[PDB]
Amino acid sequence: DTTVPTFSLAELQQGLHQDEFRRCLRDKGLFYLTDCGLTDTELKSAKDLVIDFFEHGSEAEKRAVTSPVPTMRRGFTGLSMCYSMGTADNLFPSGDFERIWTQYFDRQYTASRAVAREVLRATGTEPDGGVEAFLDCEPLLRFRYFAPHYDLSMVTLIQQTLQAEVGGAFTDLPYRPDAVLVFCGAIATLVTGGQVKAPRHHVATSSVFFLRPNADFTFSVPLARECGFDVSLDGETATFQDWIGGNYVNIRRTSK
Amino acid sequence: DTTVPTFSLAELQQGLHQDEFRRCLRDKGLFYLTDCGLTDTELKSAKDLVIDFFEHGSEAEKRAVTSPVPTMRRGFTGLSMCYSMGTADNLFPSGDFERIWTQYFDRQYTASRAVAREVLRATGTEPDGGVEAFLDCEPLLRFRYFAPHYDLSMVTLIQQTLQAEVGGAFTDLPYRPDAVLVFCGAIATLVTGGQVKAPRHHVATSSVFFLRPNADFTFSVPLARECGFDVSLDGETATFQDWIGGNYVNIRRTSK
Amino acid sequence: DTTVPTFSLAELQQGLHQDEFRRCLRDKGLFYLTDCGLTDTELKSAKDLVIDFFEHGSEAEKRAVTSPVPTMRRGFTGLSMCYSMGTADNLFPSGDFERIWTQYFDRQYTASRAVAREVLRATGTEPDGGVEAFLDCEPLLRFRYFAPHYDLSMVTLIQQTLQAEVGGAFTDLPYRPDAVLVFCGAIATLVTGGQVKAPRHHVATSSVFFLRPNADFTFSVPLARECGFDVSLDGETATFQDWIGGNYVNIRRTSK
Ligand SMILES: CC1=C(C(=O)O)N2C(=O)[C@@H](NC(=O)CCC[C@@H](N)C(=O)O)[C@H]2SC1
Ligand SMILES: CC1=C(C(=O)O)N2C(=O)[C@@H](NC(=O)CCC[C@@H](N)C(=O)O)[C@H]2SC1
Ligand SMILES: CC1=C(C(=O)O)N2C(=O)[C@@H](NC(=O)CCC[C@@H](N)C(=O)O)[C@H]2SC1
Ligand SMILES: [Fe+2]
Ligand SMILES: [Fe+2]
Ligand SMILES: [Fe+2]
Repeated sequence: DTTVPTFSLAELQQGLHQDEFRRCLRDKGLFYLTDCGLTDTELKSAKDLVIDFFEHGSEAEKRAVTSPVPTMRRGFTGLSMCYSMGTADNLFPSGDFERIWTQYFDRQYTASRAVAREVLRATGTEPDGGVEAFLDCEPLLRFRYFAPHYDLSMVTLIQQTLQAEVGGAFTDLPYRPDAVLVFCGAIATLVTGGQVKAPRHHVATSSVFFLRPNADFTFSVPLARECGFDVSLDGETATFQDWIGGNYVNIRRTSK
Repeated sequence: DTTVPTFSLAELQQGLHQDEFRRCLRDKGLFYLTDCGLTDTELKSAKDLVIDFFEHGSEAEKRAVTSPVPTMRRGFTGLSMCYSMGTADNLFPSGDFERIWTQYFDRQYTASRAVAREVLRATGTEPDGGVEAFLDCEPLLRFRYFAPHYDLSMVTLIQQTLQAEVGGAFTDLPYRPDAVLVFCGAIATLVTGGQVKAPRHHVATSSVFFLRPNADFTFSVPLARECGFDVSLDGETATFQDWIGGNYVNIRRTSK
Repeated sequence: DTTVPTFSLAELQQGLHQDEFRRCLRDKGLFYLTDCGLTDTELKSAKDLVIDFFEHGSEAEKRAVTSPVPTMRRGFTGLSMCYSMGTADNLFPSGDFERIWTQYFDRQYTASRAVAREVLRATGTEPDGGVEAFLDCEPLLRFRYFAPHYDLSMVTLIQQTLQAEVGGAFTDLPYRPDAVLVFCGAIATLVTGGQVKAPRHHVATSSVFFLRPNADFTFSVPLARECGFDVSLDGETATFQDWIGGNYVNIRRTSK
């Protein structure tokens, strides 16, 4: 009914709880994940450090880590405030920032890839071009400081020190110790041929890690149509780029 | 001034009221349509049946007709609730559902094509690739249960058991017996070289049938620019896909 | 800190105040501009004339200058009301309208190109395909009569008879005599490799002139990524069209 399991990554990789995992994937498309290299500690360390910067970083040094266009892709954004990162072109205040945040990013990127790898394994999915080339992709990490959507990611990881639709009701998703919250996104549904649900969710700090596909991730157009994707795509295969266009879009509303 | 005519499809096909029809097309881009194979009865039959499902369908069987991504393209969506259909990949609770709804869909798809065929005939329009290949397209039917936009369809049919702009005022569009409401959309304007208005409208159950072009519907870029389309398209011809991108977009707001 | 300079175009072209201009570009991305062929008078003349049309133009003649799709690209739109223009396919009530407005448009298009030419010169930027082919582009003028965004233009010129972010605070931008307000847009940032800021701004009549790139404006994908553009573009170069798609988009919000 409206419950959300915890899975241990380690157990999934050993091949335990495979029916339960497949059933969670198909019916809910969200779960908590443990034993994935993330603690709860390290969050603290990255959090306090960037929070000090938000609170006590000088306006002059905020400038040095602000992109010239206000996209929230890298560095600082003031609207509430955000700090964003990916695998390259980062903007680090540094001294020690780069160290703590490169580590926090990398562990989340490892955890995201390894859980996506298990989603693919559990569903018998081989992406066009292979699993590895699919998962060596374009992640985006956003950390922010102070309307229902689904994600266009493969998975999205959300760390806590939030509500989602489960079984037809929007439910709260409280903290579970040393567990991260995983939302499957629309690329999971797409890549698996419909075996994975992309749940709606929304709010009511935050750390959100999107495991986003490469521009050239390629999929079958008829199979996309079958899963519920309302594609306007001529011909039999397409890319991520063809579908979403030339700028990443991270989330989507159900049409009004 | 601010009146909306009824046309009989049958009369338009006989070549009656052709100046009146052309003038409605160009100045208003909306009308009621009779004698098009739709009753008022059959609405009831599809309505009551899906409404029973909305009201009394079990959460477990709603799951079997819910797409894994919440696009409202096929099957059930809960936000108020929706049931969607097209020509293929449907999700039917069935027993008799599939029968009543396949019929309700088909008659609306027939009525939409036949009225679009008369829009094209009245305006002297031959789409690139022919009329038939244009009208053998990608319709979408949405039925829902409990801000002004124009439609990006060829026509949109709306059945009643609503306000639009006519002559510079937003007016009510009450029911007329055994008539369906037709809104011309932006593909009508585009395909006809500007001979058809795409009116703005909005709300204040619902059945909406969008007659949407194929991804490969091809048109002239300079002629599009002339009709008011603010295209960013290099070269002399383009497709629907090139214009709108790789996911259908059904409605649009005037830029804020 | 939070001040906005006036530059004289004439002085910039003579090579004066070049460090100050570069520093304004990089840190603020907005300024007032004088000595650019715009007065304050001519505004009046175009304003009063179109305002008379808004107030006293007959509904029948508003129809003759209304596009069949309500895009606000050319002619009249009623929502408050708008009058739009570009280099071709205009809709003029005329008698003398076309004269006053063709002049008001042309002087703004001259001023926009000449200031963009100085942005490019100041930053040592040679666009792929040359400066001239870049600036011979697709401008759009909107004049209207009675949420923070950045512009996707090269520059946007705004005439006054408004708030923006400067140094981390949203500030008012009062009138300065015989000066026009210039906002640099995201194409300035993109084309210059990040040397120009695209500031956020918003409201709280209006004349807005967008100097928009051609569909085929071509840029480097890795350099775009470096400047903060969250592109989903395979391969090493791309066009405006590839990035934004097949319909112009003039403004953008920072992701929510
Ligand atoms: C007839 C009509 C009405 C109406 O309210 O009556 N409008 C509605 O209620 C709308 N029908 C829809 O579901 C619009 C959502 C499509 C949107 N997700 C997109 O992809 O662009 C419009 S479409 C035409
Ligand atoms: C100068 C300025 C202002 C302003 O309010 O002053 N902002 C405005 O009022 C805006 N001008 C517009 O018409 C924006 C709508 C474009 C939008 N439909 C899209 O396609 O993306 C902006 S553009 C720059
Ligand atoms: C986990 C989660 C949450 C959440 O609130 O917790 N939602 C958020 O707060 C969202 N994270 C974002 O920054 C969304 C903005 C992306 C948007 N500009 C676009 O390009 O499409 C979502 S993404 C998943
Ligand atoms: Fe989300
Ligand atoms: Fe509509
Ligand atoms: Fe703007």
